[PDB]
Amino acid sequence: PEFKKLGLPDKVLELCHRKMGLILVTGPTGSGKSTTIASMIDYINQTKSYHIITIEDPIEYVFKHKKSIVNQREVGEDTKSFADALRAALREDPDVIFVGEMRDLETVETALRAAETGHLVFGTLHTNTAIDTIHRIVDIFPLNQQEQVRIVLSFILQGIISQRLLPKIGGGRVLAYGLLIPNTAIRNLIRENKLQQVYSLMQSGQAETGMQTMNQTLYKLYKQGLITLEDAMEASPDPKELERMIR
Repeated sequence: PEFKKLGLPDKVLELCHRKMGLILVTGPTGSGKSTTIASMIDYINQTKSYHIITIEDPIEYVFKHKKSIVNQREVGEDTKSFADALRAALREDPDVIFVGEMRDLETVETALRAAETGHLVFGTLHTNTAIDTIHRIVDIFPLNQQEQVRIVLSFILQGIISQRLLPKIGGGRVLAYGLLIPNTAIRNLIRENKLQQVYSLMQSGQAETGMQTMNQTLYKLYKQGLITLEDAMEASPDPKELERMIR
């Protein structure tokens, strides 16, 4: 799918012009996150002549050979463990790597190093919120290593998209998303571990301006008659905040 059909705003695609660092796209089962990822990489494919390496449990979409060079590796027939395959792409030196899933410490740690030594890294997680995303990434590490991981993220995190697909009208289903594309202020707060204040700053990014909470995105979809009230409440990672909004 064309990134313009995604229902996501333009600044998410600017992320693909970043030269290194980590981009995360998350959400529950059948959240459409692979479809977002694939639309964003296929943009790259069409626009830049890069070397692109993919690592997917089953590959979920096959990429056309356009401007870029894309190697898509299924953990299993091609290789075996995400970790294994990741460190193998790493030495290969590509411009972009997509790591289908970081279930593991080893995968996650390799992803972080790739992102810091000159590569653009896409990954997916099943977390529901930009905030939970950060906690899953850090918390999987041993206590004594989390300050470390937290501040690496503060410098190398490029963006995280939390998605949900809702029913209704307009085009079919609609994409509901949360979005956190750190700026100097949230970088700092991640550093100090002020994740509560990071959220308050997402509430300020009006109709985007780099940041946008899920609850807001549900609110505007609802306010445009794009989903129903019940659907919105059902999908909110904090119904109390949306209900306060509605009033």
